[PDB]
Amino acid sequence: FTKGMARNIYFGGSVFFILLFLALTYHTEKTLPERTNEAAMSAAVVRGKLVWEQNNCVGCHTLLGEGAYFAPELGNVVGRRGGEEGFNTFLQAWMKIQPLNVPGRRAMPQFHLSEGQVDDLAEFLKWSSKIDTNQWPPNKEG
Amino acid sequence: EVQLQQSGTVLARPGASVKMSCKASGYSFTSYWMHWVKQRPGQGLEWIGAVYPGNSDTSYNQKFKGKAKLTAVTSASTAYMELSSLTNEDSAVYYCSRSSLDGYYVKNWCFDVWGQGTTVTVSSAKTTAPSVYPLAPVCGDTTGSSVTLGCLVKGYFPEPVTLTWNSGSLSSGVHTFPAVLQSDLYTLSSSVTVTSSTRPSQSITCNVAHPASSTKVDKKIEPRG
Amino acid sequence: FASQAVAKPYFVFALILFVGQILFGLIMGLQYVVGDFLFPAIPFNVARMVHTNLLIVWLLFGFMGAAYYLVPEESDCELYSPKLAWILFWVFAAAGVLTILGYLLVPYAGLARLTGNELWPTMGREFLEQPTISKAGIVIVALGFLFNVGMTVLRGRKTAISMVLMTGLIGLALLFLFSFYNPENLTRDKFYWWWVVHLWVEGVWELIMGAILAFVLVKITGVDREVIEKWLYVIIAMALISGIIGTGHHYFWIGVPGYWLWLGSVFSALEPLPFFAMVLFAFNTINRRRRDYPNRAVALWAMGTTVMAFLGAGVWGFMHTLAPVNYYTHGTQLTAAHGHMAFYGAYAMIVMTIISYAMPRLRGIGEAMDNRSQVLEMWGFWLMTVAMVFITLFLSAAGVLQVWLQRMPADGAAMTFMATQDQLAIFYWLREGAGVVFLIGLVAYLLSF
Amino acid sequence: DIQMTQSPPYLAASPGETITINCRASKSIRKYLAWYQEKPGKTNKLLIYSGSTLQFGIPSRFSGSGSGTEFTLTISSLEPEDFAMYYCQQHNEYPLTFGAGTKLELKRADAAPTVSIFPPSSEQLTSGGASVVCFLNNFYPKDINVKWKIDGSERQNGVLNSWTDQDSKDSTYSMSSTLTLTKDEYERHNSYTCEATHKTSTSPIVKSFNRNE
Ligand code: HEC
Ligand code: HEM
Ligand code: HEM
Ligand SMILES: [Ca+2]
Ligand SMILES: [Cl-]
Ligand SMILES: [Fe+3]
Repeated sequence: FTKGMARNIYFGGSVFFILLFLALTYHTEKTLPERTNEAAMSAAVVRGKLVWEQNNCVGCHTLLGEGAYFAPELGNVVGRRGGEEGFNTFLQAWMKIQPLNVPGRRAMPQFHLSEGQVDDLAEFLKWSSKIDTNQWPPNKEG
Repeated sequence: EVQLQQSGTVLARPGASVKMSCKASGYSFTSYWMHWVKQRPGQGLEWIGAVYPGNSDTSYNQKFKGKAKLTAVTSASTAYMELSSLTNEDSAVYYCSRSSLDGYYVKNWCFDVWGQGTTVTVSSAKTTAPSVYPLAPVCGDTTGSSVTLGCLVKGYFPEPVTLTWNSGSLSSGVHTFPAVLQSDLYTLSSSVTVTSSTRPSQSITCNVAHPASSTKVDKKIEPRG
Repeated sequence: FASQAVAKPYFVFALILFVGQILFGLIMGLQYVVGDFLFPAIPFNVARMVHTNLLIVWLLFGFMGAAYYLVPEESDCELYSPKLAWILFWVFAAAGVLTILGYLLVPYAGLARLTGNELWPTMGREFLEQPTISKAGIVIVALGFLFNVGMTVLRGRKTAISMVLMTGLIGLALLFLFSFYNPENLTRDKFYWWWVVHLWVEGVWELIMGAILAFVLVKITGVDREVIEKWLYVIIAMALISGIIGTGHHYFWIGVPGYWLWLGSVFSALEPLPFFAMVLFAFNTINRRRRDYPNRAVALWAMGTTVMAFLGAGVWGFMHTLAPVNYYTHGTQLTAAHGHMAFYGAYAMIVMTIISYAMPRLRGIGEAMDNRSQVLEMWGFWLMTVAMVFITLFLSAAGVLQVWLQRMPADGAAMTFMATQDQLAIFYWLREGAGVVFLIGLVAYLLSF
Repeated sequence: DIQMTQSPPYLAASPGETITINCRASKSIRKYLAWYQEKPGKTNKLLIYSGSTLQFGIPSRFSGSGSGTEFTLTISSLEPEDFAMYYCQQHNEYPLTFGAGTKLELKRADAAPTVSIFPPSSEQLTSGGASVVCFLNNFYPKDINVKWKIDGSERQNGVLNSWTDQDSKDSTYSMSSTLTLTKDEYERHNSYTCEATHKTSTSPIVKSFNRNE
């Protein structure tokens, strides 16, 4: 067992799996349009992904289980606030009343977002919730 | 949809116990303080206390510390309140309500959903059927376009009584008054106004039903003379 | 070689930023359990991005440090440009402090606006909260650095240690380019986000760690380079054979296809190997050695790292790497637990190891420090190390309890997010405690010189 | 304890108008006050909490402000379904405490009662009792007074009164007064009067009968 057979298992083993990985990412990146419902991915939702990023929701929340662990999972918040039909209206109120000011309670910033921005944000989150995450999360609570 | 279902009316004797339930649905029952509020007539609401089904902890208003016991059963998403050493003071409507925010640390907040209330009546009275008397206008004379008749339902217990005119076919121009206590017993009245042509010409009957005594009596209003 | 001295700034600065990182940790720690603490002035998500970026930035300083130090020895060369080292040190540290001040001083959305995130939007992604210009800055620093240290390697000797470290660093800067690529599709965004975070941390960052360890083992032991390098290649071979397709353990729940559940779990279950082989590496080669090294702290560090990395990345990565298990554990306190012990165990530690070795001779004090400065360093070691293990313990407890109360029961049976957080309170407090024992631990270590 | 006083205790107004009601705390509750609406056959409804925050789903015609010890609820333009009972609750300290209420009544044009008198029925008499019943129907406003006179002379006791809540169709009120005697007390007199006093007149409405005929 020399340094050479080691170095070669390193090279070939590596260059093999990088190719196998690009192959799988190609296959996967063809799968997304239907998995994520891209047809229904509108300008609103895309405009909302922006609001989400610009304000760093991810810095307190998780989206599909990734982000901060300080506040609730927002991938499925729709299902906790009077569903599909009423969610945009909820989110309008929700964003305007922050912070709630209950002593001791984790607090959410006031982001001063326009009616328009909160509406895009709402579409973003609705869209996000209907991605096929292979049945994640376990329940209504995220 | 977040809903609280409360148990039905209970009657009890002084010094007895009663235990009422509040059945939760449409939210995570173990995540919200369940609050109980008392209301006696024209007395305003007072907060009795609260249970936290999450860890089973409770909190009592001193005023009630000995009177009330709160518990919860997680599996059934139902909370329960027990009142003891019953006095008359304890006759009242009792509500459960859900803290509008989740979690153990918000113990004293406002409520976003209430139950419809559970009536507790405390009494030494015994179940007694109503006497029903027909009330007909002062000895039958030519008077105005309108005629008014009445029905006096006297000396029963416990509540309620249901009353109708002409098995429900006369619905308007009726006033049925709230029952009131005379000693141990309730009494109530209802009036109906009707065009002078209608009666004695046509027929008016007062229909009283008191389910507690399984009575149903009908009194036809009969012109005096 | 007298141009190894350009490593000192990078080491000093890394330690400065490390004190920051910890302080911003302790703030968040307290915010968990006192929800309004420092609000509105400093919201949780701001403290977090500061805690989070300082960790990454300071490690990157440690890495350039390590490279600047060990590369000339390995190449048997003077470092290509000792000035460009010194100028690229000020560009990086400026851009570092600047972007950290961006976070604290302007409401995040304002910072996006202020820095023209409109034109080229890269902000508001986890670990990638730095404005697009901040990132651009880091690439130029990285390219000057790769060229600088790479030229050194090209002239004069190729050693396995040289080549691997280089391949590691090239791999780091290259994959960092994806942090400029921000798809409008959420899943596509997530898919590519892991090409930075995971292929760094279980990929190219393992070659940087392997080669650094492998170098330190060469010098403090005297064992034959032929055998050390042979072991090295085994370590990285195993790392990438499992790691590459191992990216799949982040691919379960983001909405890429189901076959990743299989691929991801199987390949991940072998990912502990490199770290265990790194334990054997360090133990076995510290075990049979030619010399007795005047600095006994380095040998501590070297061992503690392989052990900590193994526990943190290896054992803790393994607990939750299996799809049917991660399904319930995904994005919970378990995750923060693993995240901490692995980052500290493999990376903070590897950095502190090379600083232990090279700082004494970097200041002209010699091979080691006075026996009074060595006993502090190990008090430093143990406190940090043991504080961290407690930290991850407390957090795993909070985590299991979280999965228990939140993830496992049915709709209506399961606790709400906020409610279950309240139950976790005592674990969150003990974690602050552990965090305090850790700060004290860091201070001790810093005072050991 | 902190105690809460609500004012006024009742208030009349009309659809379209703006009203404002008051809630005072015996000591500082800071910003933590909530208000509930109570309506018959509906569960109590949260309106505002923390002094000024509209709760989800509540029309913005509602609003509230205050801090420390003084608070108000305001309804911008009254709507038919707004006539209801309004309670305030302090959510600053244990134990939680409520105001005793404000009743917001629908205002209408004054209406005089229709008064009708009834002698004891034949049945009631033969069982030994005599109840004389007087109805005072469909009046507004709610304040009204009943005097019983027996042969010219006032009658204080044996008298029992009941009132309806404001009718939701025509907005008026009704009341019954029952003067209960024994057959024996009843037959020892002749004329029975019931007299109503209501703002719609300076002179009372008077209904009576003579037991004989
Ligand atoms: C920490 C500084 C936060 C940031 C940044 C954002 N949110 Fe948040 N959010 C936070 C907390 C502590 C809570 C719960 C507070 C409480 O008292 O209950 C929330 C809640 C939400 C919700 C409701 C979630 C639920 O489970 O009902 C939503 C929809 C929400 N937050 C949205 C949101 C958005 C869109 C953000 C970026 C603009 C954002 N949050 C940032 C804390 C923090
Ligand atoms: C010293 C006391 C520390 C405290 C109190 C602390 C606290 C925290 C907190 C609260 C978070 C965010 C949790 C959330 O996202 O909801 C976090 C994130 C993080 N911290 Fe620390 N930390 C400490 C030390 C460290 C150290 C020494 C490291 C060194 C590697 C570290 C590495 C990280 C990492 C990698 C994350 C990312 C979170 C994740 O993605 O899971 N922390 N830390
Ligand atoms: C090698 C050093 C490692 C580091 C520094 C590290 C760091 C981290 C961090 C910070 C996270 C949280 C990522 C986030 O912010 O979402 C994470 C998650 C994760 N890690 Fe690692 N990790 C390491 C190794 C490993 C290994 C070897 C394994 C496999 C055994 C592994 C398995 C996982 C898995 C499965 C998650 C997903 C957690 C979830 O779904 O919530 N990690 N790691
Ligand atoms: Ca994370
Ligand atoms: Cl990872
Ligand atoms: Fe990974």
